[PDB]
Amino acid sequence: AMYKPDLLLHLMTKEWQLLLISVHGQVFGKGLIKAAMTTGAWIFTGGVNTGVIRHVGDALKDHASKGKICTIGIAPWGIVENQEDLIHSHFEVKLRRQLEKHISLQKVVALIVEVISIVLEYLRDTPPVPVVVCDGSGRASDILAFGHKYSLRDQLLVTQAQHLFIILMECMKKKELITVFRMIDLAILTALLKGANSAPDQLSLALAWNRVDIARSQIFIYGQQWPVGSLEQAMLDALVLDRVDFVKLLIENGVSMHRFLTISRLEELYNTRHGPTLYHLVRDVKPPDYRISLIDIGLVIEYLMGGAYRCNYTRKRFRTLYHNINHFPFPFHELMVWAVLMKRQKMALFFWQHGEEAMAKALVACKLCKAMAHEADISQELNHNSRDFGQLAVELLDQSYKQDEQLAMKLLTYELKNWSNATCLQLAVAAKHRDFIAHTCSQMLLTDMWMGRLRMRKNSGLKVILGILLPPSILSLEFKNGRKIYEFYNAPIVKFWFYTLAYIGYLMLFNYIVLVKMERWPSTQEWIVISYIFTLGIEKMREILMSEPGKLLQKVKVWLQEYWNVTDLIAILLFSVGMILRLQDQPFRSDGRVIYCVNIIYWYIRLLDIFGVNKYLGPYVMMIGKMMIDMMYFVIIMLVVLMSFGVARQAILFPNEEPSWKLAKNIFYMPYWMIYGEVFKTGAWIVPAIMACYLLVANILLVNLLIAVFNNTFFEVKSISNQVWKFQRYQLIMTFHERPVLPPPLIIFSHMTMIFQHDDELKKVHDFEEQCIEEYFREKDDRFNSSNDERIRVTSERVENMSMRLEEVNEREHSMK
Ligand SMILES: CC(=O)[C@H]1CC[C@H]2[C@@H]3CC=C4C[C@@H](OS(=O)(=O)O)CC[C@]4(C)[C@H]3CC[C@]12C
Ligand SMILES: Cc1cc(NC(=O)[C@H](c2ccccc2)N2CCCc3ccccc32)no1
Repeated sequence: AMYKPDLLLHLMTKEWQLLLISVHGQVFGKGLIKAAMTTGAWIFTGGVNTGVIRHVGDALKDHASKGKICTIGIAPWGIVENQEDLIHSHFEVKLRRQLEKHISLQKVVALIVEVISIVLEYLRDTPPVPVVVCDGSGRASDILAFGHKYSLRDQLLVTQAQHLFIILMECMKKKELITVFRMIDLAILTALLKGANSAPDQLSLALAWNRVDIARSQIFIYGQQWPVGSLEQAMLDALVLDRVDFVKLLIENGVSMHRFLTISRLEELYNTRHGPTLYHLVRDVKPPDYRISLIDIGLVIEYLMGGAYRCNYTRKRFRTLYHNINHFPFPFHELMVWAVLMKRQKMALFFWQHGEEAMAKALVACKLCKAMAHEADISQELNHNSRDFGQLAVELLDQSYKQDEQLAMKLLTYELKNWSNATCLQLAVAAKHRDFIAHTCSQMLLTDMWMGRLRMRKNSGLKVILGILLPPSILSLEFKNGRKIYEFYNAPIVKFWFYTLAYIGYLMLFNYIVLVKMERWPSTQEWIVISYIFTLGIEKMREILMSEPGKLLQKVKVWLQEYWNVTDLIAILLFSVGMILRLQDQPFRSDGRVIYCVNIIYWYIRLLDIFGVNKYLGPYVMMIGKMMIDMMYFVIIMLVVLMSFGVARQAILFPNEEPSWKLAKNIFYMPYWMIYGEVFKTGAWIVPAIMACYLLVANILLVNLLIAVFNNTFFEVKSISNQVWKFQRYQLIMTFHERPVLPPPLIIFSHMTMIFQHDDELKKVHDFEEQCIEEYFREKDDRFNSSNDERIRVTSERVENMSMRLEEVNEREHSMK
């Protein structure tokens, strides 16, 4: 601790380097310390520990160490027992007065503990006089009695009398100036507010305090001024600040967000740095302190969302309009987007508590959180923020299904003008939130879509196979379970079976072609295969062409994300090259045949991407994909172990040898029978036997290690494959549904046909969503309040208070008797 108003204050502050509080003289004391610590106002108290300071110090030792409030301790120098030591922290009266005046000057609280003349002089001098009432007897007690009474002279004489009467009259002259204290933080806040004495100034002081509960009492009053313009600035400051209860009070105070929302205000909010990766991300997507506008924010939003996405504000027309009402029809959407952008979670939760199309916003937030984490505390927010948003969306879906299955199904799928017309399912898939898709309602909708118009659900595979095999007879009956045949064909399941059968036929023809013979000119089967590939290429080019979003230049970039499509293109190119080489005479025909012979391997393996649909078949594919990398890593160990012994054995043998580029085969031969025979002057025979035995042991060791590795990996994969399988169904269904009805070799005519061809419900849905969210909040609150842990705490607190009251009442009963 460190030990002429201006000069004295400067000297005291220099050594210590530290409104106002001053004490002149358990729960209340603790509350006062908490208020002082929160405000940070230095407490002016006597420097002598004994007396009132002892009571002050008892509470100070309670929680001072547990901000280090710069309490001011002033005591006479002569009182110091040791002069050398004399020469609380930063350790006369006029100095305090002028220090208070200086503090008040910049854009003054006194507490009495057990004096009256000093209080009166301070009240007269300083414009404010908010003296804190003192329960202890003395001059403060007399002042409090005089203030309450506003008879008195006789009592004062019974308890000098003339001086007391004069002091009481002087206090009455400044009646209501002295702070009234009655059995603490709220009372202190009210006293400080009264001492400060414009409505915007009071609102700013309350916001600075941040005590929403205390601030409400001061702000809440009738016949207030509320000058125009102050409310907007206060709301802007509150939104910039992390305070939430203040914003809620503004909303309940009559402040309209729709009226508040404006382009300039939002731009200033976005470009502000007064708060807790937006800048770096914007710079990368897009210039220090560069003026950020809605256009750039929308552009970075679209960047983060992914390809084939759009934003209502993130569009060229919006940018042109901004460059050239000016009120967002749905301010909550933009506010929530910003709140999640700047990593403000509680405000995002509150905004989501009140909004239209909450489920869509929640899924977008989960997508944004994951994307931000991947692009980039980052691990912490990714695990919590994105997961929490997804869980909220799942809970909302579950509640809606309970309230109404049909309405939940309808809500799941409907165009959103705000979000570039993307349904909830598409957003969930983009976010890869398997939980949302795994829900019963989503699976039911996917099954209904997959079955198409036909309602059959028993022996579906056999029925589809029969319908494909026997159209004219099957279709008429299958329609119940003309137009019936057409709607049967248009169903995705029959398209899937049609494509599967066509692919099987193509495979059989390919096997028959390459496997037998070759001639100068290709046979009919090779022509059929070439037609297959040509039609498939036409289909791929058409699919890319219909992938219009992003224009022609930016359509291929998104379309290229899928690996299987790129592999298909590569295989098509290699097949075409091989076919071209085939018709180049015998010397080139023989060399080119092998290329498209090897090309068959890709087509046989492409069925794996289609074998993930089945419930019992996808786990095998997933396990293979997982174990590929494990085998890759195992190969290194296998080589390191085996090659050493192989090289040693080879070197021991063939002492005289020439390289001839033919040692790799010798080392890598690794024969079992030959080594075993080699196993069974003296040392030259012993050493090779030892080498052979070591190799033989190592082989089986590695084999068993591989077996164990595969078993463990398969178990780990199977623990999750069942849950994972459901996700791919939506992709498959939405893929086959869009595709035309004819097989790949026959869609050539399909393209010809294509060329030849060329609000109350919304209000009800909004009301249902509002009711669902309100019910969710009510249920959450009721369940939490009914928890045993909370009830036990409540009972314990009530018991303590009830017991204390009973004990006090016991003394009264004894006195009465
Ligand atoms: C681990 C091994 O044992 C391998 C790894 C690198 C291999 C070497 C690569 C370079 C050549 C050049 C060649 O000369 S030449 O006239 O035949 O071209 C002879 C063969 C030789 C010496 C190979 C011998 C086997 C290796 C040492
Ligand atoms: C089983 C199975 C295989 C399969 N193969 C196709 O459907 C189709 C195709 C057609 C002829 C030869 C090779 C492949 N192919 C691959 C995947 C889906 C698709 C989408 C647009 C254009 C082509 C295409 N479907 O189920």
